[PDB]
Amino acid sequence: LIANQFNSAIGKIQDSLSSTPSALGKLQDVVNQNAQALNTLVKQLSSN
Amino acid sequence: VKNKCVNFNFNGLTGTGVLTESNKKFLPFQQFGRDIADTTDAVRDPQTL
Ligand SMILES: *[C@@H]1O[C@H](CO)[C@@H](O)[C@H](O)[C@H]1NC(C)=O
Repeated sequence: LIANQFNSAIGKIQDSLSSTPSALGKLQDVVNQNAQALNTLVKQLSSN
Repeated sequence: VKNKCVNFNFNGLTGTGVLTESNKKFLPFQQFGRDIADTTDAVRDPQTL
């Protein structure tokens, strides 16, 4: 019973990760923040 | 001159870089392109289009 529960939990974890494009938001926020900071730094060159 | 690091002055657009043949397709009124961060990345030659 414990082995079956463990296997089912692992399968459900994979399914939850696959079918939810918001679980990994913590890394996505860091990537977006770095990219946006670089974009703002570059765009600051076009100011008099 | 292409494929070399050379200055350019294309219709008042001045800069330094390497000019290569591109696969982009400007509309027949645009003179030069830009990137997402407002950086010059492509130019239409005024004598060969
Ligand atoms: C005059 O302009 C046309 C259009 O750009 C170009 O094809 C032609 O070569 C020009 N004449 C020159 C550069 O002698």
